[PDB]
Parts: sequence; C-alpha cells; structure tokens
Amino acid sequence: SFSGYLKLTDNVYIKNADIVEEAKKVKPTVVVNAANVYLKHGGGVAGALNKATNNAMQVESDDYIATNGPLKVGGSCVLSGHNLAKHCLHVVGPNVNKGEDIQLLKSAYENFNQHEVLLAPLLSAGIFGADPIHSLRVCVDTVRTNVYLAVFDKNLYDKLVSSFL
Repeated sequence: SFSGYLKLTDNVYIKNADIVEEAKKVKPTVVVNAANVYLKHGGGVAGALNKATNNAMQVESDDYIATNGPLKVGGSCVLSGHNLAKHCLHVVGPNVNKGEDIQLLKSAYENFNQHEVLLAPLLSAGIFGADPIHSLRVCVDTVRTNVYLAVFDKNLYDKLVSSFL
C-alpha cells in the first residue's frame, strides 16, 4: 500500500515523492496524470509518466484522441496505467500559463470523485502555472475519495504542509 504519507484531512494524504517512482512502487489502481486536452505528454508529470511507460501512454493517447477528439479543460478520461497502475485517469486542470480559467480547477478535481482511491499530483501546479497552495485547498475542498498526493519538489512540499489550514 501507500507509505509515508502525511494525513491532511479525513481523505487527503501528501508525500514528497516522485509520482513515477511512487506509481512503480505501489502499482495503484489509479494514477492521475496532469494531462492537457490533446493528451500530448511532453513535460511535467505527463512527460515523466509517459517516459516511464516507454511512450506506450502516448501511443494509446493518440489513438484515443484520433477516435474521440480532445478532452475539455476540467475533464478527464480513463486509459490504461501501463506499467504504472491499473488505470491512468488523465485529468485536465487549467493551464494558467496558457490563460485558461482557474475556476475550472474545481471541475478538474471533481473527476477524482469517480474513483475510490487515487495516486495523484496537485492539479494545475508545476508547469501548469497555478499556485500549488490554492490547488491543495481546492483538492481538500472538492475530493471526497481517498487521494494520495505526490509532490515532486521538496521545498514546495514543506511549504504546502507548513501552510496548510
């Protein structure tokens, strides 16, 4: 199971960890990917998860997009977790750097409620440009299922825990 997570609320847990390494160790039922609408897994969590799958995630994703078209900002799709998890829940948080509406972050986190337990990153954080403190607050106020948050950056992890209300 998940180990070394700090409990923030009844259902939200957090750890300073690389989500790729966490996924390979735990092999969760669901790993969340910080996806974009095109499922183009170039950088950040998406690039890292995809690289760990030897690009199998990107090949599967391109077939999904060819069939279904792009996701909506705030939306998600369930695909294979490959060698990382049973499933990957690709969730599109708003990219503040691309001028996307930050109010869609709550809609993005609502996707997590369809799964009893998830290994996840903070949506819209990192290269998506939103304030990770705000993302954690939206997470705890939106997600009701059990979410294990992996925060790659040690200094950000310390700031998130120490500033948590």
